[PDB]
Amino acid sequence: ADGPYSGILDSVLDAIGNTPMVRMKRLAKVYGLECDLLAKCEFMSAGGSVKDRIGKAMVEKAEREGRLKAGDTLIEPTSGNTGIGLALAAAVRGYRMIVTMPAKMSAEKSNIMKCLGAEIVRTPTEAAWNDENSHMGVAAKLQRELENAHILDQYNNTANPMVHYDVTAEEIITQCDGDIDMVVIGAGTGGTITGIGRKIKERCPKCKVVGVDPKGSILAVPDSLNDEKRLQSYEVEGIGYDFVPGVLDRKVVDEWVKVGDAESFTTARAIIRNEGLFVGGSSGANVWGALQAARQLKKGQKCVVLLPDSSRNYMSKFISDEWMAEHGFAPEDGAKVKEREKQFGGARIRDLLSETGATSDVPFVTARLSVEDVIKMMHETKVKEVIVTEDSKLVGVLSEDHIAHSLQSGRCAMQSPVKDIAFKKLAKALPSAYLRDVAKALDFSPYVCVMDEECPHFLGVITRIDLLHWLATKQ
Amino acid sequence: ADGPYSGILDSVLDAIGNTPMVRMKRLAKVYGLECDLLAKCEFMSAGGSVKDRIGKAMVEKAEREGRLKAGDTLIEPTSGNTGIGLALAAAVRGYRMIVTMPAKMSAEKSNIMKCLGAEIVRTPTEAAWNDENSHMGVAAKLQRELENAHILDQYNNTANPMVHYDVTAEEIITQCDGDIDMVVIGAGTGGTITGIGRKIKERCPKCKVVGVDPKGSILAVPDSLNDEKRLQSYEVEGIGYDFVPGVLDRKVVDEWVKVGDAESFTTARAIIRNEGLFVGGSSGANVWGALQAARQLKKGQKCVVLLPDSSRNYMSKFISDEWMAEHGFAPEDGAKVKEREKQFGGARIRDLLSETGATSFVTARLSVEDVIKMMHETKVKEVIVTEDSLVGVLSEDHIAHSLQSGRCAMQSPVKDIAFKKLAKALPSAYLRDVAKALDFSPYVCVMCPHFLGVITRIDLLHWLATKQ
Ligand SMILES: C=C(NCc1c(COP(=O)(O)O)cnc(C)c1O)C(=O)O
Ligand SMILES: C=C(NCc1c(COP(=O)(O)O)cnc(C)c1O)C(=O)O
Repeated sequence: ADGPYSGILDSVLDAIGNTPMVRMKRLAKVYGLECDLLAKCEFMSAGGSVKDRIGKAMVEKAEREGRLKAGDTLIEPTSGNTGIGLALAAAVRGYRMIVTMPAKMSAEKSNIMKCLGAEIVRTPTEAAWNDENSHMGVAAKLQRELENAHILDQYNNTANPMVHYDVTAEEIITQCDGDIDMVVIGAGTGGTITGIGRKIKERCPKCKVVGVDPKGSILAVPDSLNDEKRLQSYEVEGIGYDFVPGVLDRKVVDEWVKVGDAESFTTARAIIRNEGLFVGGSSGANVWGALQAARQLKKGQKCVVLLPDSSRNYMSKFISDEWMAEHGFAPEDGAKVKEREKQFGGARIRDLLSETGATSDVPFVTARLSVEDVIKMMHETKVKEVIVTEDSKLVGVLSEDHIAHSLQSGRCAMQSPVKDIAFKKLAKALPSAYLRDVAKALDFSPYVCVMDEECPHFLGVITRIDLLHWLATKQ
Repeated sequence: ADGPYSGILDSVLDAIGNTPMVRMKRLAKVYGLECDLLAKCEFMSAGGSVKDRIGKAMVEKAEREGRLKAGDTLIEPTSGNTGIGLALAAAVRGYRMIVTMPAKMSAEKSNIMKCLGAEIVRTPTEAAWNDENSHMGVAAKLQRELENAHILDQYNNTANPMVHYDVTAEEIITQCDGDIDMVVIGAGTGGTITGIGRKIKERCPKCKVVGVDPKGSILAVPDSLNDEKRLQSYEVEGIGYDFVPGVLDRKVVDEWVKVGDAESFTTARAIIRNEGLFVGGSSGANVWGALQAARQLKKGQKCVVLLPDSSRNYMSKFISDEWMAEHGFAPEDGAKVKEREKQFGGARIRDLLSETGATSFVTARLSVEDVIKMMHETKVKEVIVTEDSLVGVLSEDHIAHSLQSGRCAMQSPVKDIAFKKLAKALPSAYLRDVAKALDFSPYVCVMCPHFLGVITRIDLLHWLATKQ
């Protein structure tokens, strides 16, 4: 039915949480996991992360104890999501926000927290927590140097674990109807894992609690697990630290799984591809840890894994295949890059032009020709498409269909220059280019022209239908 | 309580819809609107857009009539989301996806549907619908040339308006408790506006229905409203077309408001800043139309506006202030760019260096022993290591802490412990640009390599304290 949202909400803070739980049947079938892999889609909150909860939570406590008045300044060290939640809470309830986050974190978090009118100071990535230039040390410095400023310190604020203990874990319990055998949580500040594990062990002691920390962090026990990449920087954001946070109660968790960047990102992309959850990299790390931990489980029992934040915070970072290739990470078993490598192989556009047969030079027009002259030339030459010149780059292509339809639509005058009706989005290529790169370029441009700018002697235009015909010529 | 999600969900398709309605009290107070401006946060769906609904809906219909079997190919022209929704439905229920979208649409939509294993064909932006190179014409061509391919044709499929008439409008009715005075909807395919307006007028005929169309489309009535920028391309994606779709029943809507790109984007940024809803540009267009239409309303009555999709699809496009300045769009009334322009003004780093009095190098391969000796003998705290063909900065605090942390041996080269993220500046640069650059780099170094020092945000705050 409609219980939580059947009414009107006073602000966006009332729309955080209440995230649904989805069964990842397809992903489990892909990785061959017999038990039921449940996913807590915390990334569908208002701010798109679990930390939104704690943000609101801390503010509520700060307002319930009278320690916060309107117009004050709020300071918080964060990896980006807790800053987002506190920025939402401040923009709603009238507080000033200043965030301290390392330069390792994505630019989307910085831009969206700027959209909430929050000042953002970046800290060096390689800095240790003891340094005065760390996000926490710099936040303390800012609190010392600013009037009416406050740090809620999610690393030490009891609201962070207490609310995951109060509402989030209760949500997981009500959705799983009490039957939970394993729960896998990423280890960042440690509040989410501490709270949820404590509540579930209280209401279901048979449930195992597994924590995920990236190779480079020191949050796993024993220290034999951290020796892989001791204190080595990683690309995944949100989990792992060079110190044990005050809220992290490592005694509530049973197992620890170390996950690297490559596995985390490949599993996040597999999540997006097979399940359809627009989720972030830390969730890929958590899901890889869950897949490695619950392999010994059998059918019927449920292993619950949390997906902290959405792909929105890493839109340019790891959804783009170019950046995932720059870091040498396997995209996925079934992906478009691998599909195009398998289908096309070492085929170049020269092979396609030879198999079809160009043996021709497409017509040419000076890009300022009148529509009368270009229509006369097109009717006398019998060709359909034409390419307009440059004057100094290339302008584009034009077909008789657009000519007629724009002339009759009142958008192309007969005395108008041909540049006004040409297609302006194009991609330059060369006969030596492979089919995979031109296929990737077709993802962003409708046409692809060859050998632009010896001499500018283009051979033809290339679209996706040509690639489909080339695939049809094979078996 | 917990009614719709208190249980387990079989797939992501069960997470579409059920979006909450929020009262934009702060935005109304900013723009001086007396009535209650309610916002339907359809961007909070699983796929982050309203079109997800119709996507699922069409697939359900295609499966309810047996017209769809496993392994088939699905083709659909879309501005971006209806492709995302159908890609989700196909990846879940085992269908192949091929999308046709104009090059005008953002790259985030294409990348997100590529992550869903969907083929993406781009079409020219200026092409008309009758052209064979339009997304709809090219989709028809693909249907002709591909085996087992299907187009559900959201422009003509009755599922698109029928489901907004069945569940979405019923949702808004149940949350608003029937009392709705005005409904403001963007005009894209026109299915959502038709469905929602028809259902609400059936269950509340006194409610006025106003449609929002961008300056450039011809969907408004009368045609005197489209004459501003006739058939000229605009930057907002999702709303407006050069033809009336088959599902669009223009007779159900009363008013029409034309909105430009600048107003739409500035209002979307104002939505994000004042309310905290990560929404797209079409939502800004709809909200500007609502602010222009419901101005005559009074306290107590409610004007509901749809927020189609989230900022996720335009992260690089219009959330970035650089692109908003490249297109000459006013950022916002209260924004970080305007705040720094007001606080800093035309101040450059020369003025800060003169007011503070900073009168004022390592080859990046000296051993830690020698650098500690130099640091103790020179009494300075920070040092900057040079280049060989710039490497970064290093302080004694990080030196000591990395020595004790087991990461920096005394015989190790200093490059291993230096800070690698840096930003280059020059004394002529203003304070606003270095403040914007500090959003991405912790330090900022000036300018032969004869730099005088490093400047961070605390220095800018001290400079602001030295003024006023
Ligand atoms: C420490 C912070 N992030 C926690 C986090 C985590 C870890 O969640 P914890 O509540 O810290 O246990 C996992 N994934 C992402 C994307 C995260 O951002 C923060 O936002 O300040
Ligand atoms: C053409 C399309 N426009 C829908 C749309 C709309 C208009 O919603 P309609 O259901 O098309 O009436 C508003 N905002 C955005 C971001 C949209 O994508 C589409 O979704 O395929």
